[PDB]
Formats: sequence, C-alpha cells, structure tokens
Amino acid sequence: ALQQLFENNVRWAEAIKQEDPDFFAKLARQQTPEYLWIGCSDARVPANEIVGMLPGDLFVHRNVANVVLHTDLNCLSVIQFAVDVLKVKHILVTGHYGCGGVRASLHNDQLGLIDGWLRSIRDLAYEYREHLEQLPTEEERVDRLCELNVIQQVANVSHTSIVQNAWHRGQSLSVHGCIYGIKDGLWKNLNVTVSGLDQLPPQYRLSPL
Ligand SMILES: [Zn+2]
Repeated sequence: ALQQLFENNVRWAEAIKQEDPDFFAKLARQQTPEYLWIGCSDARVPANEIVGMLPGDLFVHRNVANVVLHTDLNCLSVIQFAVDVLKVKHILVTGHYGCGGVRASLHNDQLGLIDGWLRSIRDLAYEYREHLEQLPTEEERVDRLCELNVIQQVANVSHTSIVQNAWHRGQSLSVHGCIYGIKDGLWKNLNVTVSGLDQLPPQYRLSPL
C-alpha cells in the first residue's frame, strides 16, 4: 500500500507551505548545498535527519557500504557534479556501525552481484587481518572494519582527480570521515579530514592539467 506515502507527502508539503508559502518556490530556483553526503543505503542512516539538515542543504549519494571506486561513474559523477558544478565545500563520507555490507565482506557467503561490489572492503579485511584477528567478537571486527572502511573511502575520494583539480584551482574543499551508530543515533567524527594536496602520499598526487 503506497497511499499512505502519497497522503504523507501532501500533508508534509501543505504543512511547510503554511509556515513559509515560498519555501519550495525559492528552493527550486537554484541548488546551493554546501555538503555532499556519501553514505550507505541502509534504511537506518538517512542523511538529512541525522545532521538536522533541510531540503536544499545536502547533495546525497548512497550505495551499499558507502564504497567509492575510481572506475565507478555512478559515484564519481555525483562527486564531480557536487565539486565542479555545485562547488560544495565539504564531502561527508559517513559509514555506520553494524553495516551489513561490511559484515558480508568479512564472511564467506556469496550474495550475488553484491559480492564484487564489496571486494575493496574484503581487501581491507585482508590487509588488517592481524589487527582484526586480535579482536575477540565478530561484532567488534565488523565495527572496526566499518571504521577502517570509512577511512579508506576518505582516502579514495581525496585521491580522485576531481578533488585534486578542485584544489589545484584554489577551490576550498574538505573530505571528512564520520561514522554513525545505528544503536545510539550518534554521528561521530573519525577525524581523518583531508583538505589539501599536501596531505596526499606522493604516489597518489596528480599534477595539474
Ligand atoms: Zn550499511
């Protein structure tokens, strides 16, 4: 039954228009978000609500386990539209604890198409096999990998020529890593923010055009 969603929508739009009749009209003229959110599709991690933003504030990409790949035009086109056209000032890479995509990459079941999508998280589980091994429970291993994943994705975003070229032309842009607790509603900073070319390892730095 989808009628509740349509009924909800009418109520919501109507309510907003009563408080500010021009709300949507004004918003529709130009798109000017300061932030891009890159997060998981997980239904429990809705971008705007978690950081108290309004329609218009947050350009959003969500995919399984918030994975960023330099050959994926889907995520990359969102990044590029955000950085080049909208000139967002911040990219918020937000993973979450208890991520099922991350959990899947730690185990050995085939889930189908998603198996290949999660490869890079599986790579992370392998390079940190010794670290993860020294954690007693599965829940801890999942959650630590969730964090490691976010930090890796922050690196991946910051290494894109999209981001580096923004910096090259003097555009101000920071890439942040955060993690959301589905258990407590808390959006936490992993404090791995990258804001300039000088923070990249030499092997990843790209010269200007
Ligand atoms: Zn997830």
